[PDB]
Amino acid sequence: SFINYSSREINCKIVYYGPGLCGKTTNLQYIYNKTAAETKGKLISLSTETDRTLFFDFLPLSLGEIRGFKTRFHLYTVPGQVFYDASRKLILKGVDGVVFVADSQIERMEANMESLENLRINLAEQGYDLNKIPYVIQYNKRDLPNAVTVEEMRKALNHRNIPEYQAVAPTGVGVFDTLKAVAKLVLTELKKG
Ligand SMILES: Nc1nc2c(ncn2[C@@H]2O[C@H](COP(=O)(O)OP(=O)(O)OP(O)(O)=S)[C@@H](O)[C@H]2O)c(=O)[nH]1
Ligand SMILES: [Mg+2]
Repeated sequence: SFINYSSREINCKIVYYGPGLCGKTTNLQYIYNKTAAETKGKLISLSTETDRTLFFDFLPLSLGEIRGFKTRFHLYTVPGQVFYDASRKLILKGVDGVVFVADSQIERMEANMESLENLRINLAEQGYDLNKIPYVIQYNKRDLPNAVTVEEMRKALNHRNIPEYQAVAPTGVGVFDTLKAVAKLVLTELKKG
């Protein structure tokens, strides 16, 4: 987080992580579409001249408040396909909370596990610890006939029983619940230290 004690402004960063095509961008699109105009900024895509179609997303929002400050949450996604580790590492810098978006399709379980381990490693490689940071897991794509059962998703991907939400990101199932859960965890940490 960045706290400016003179201007009384706090900026928090939430990163949506997970394997290729798992639903990260779709989460932010639904959040943008369904949030009141007065509490959201603009959802934008970003890429660079070096790889102009390697897109990730940025969306600023007003969620909860810390008394005596203006607090804004900046939501980011990452490029989840395996090759793009360097991009994921750039985006994770300064993260305050993480949402791991798992693709419930059975064919994508290995990719879910690879991406979750990559999250843990990348957090360690910038001095963070996944076990301590505000962190919520989303089991997305619950609508698909090849989705793994929720119990099996939990046993495979949520060994520490952190908060978990079923989702269908394009229709909004679970999307705001996931966001509000991680944002509350981040705010609680701000109020602590
Ligand atoms: N059936 C179904 N399709 C979904 C769901 N969530 C996302 N999708 C679809 O999956 C595809 C990829 O979603 P997207 O949100 O773009 O992935 P991403 O995680 O951002 O992917 P990347 O940028 O790391 S490669 C899209 O076609 C989107 O509509 C879901 O819950 N159910
Ligand atoms: Mg995307």
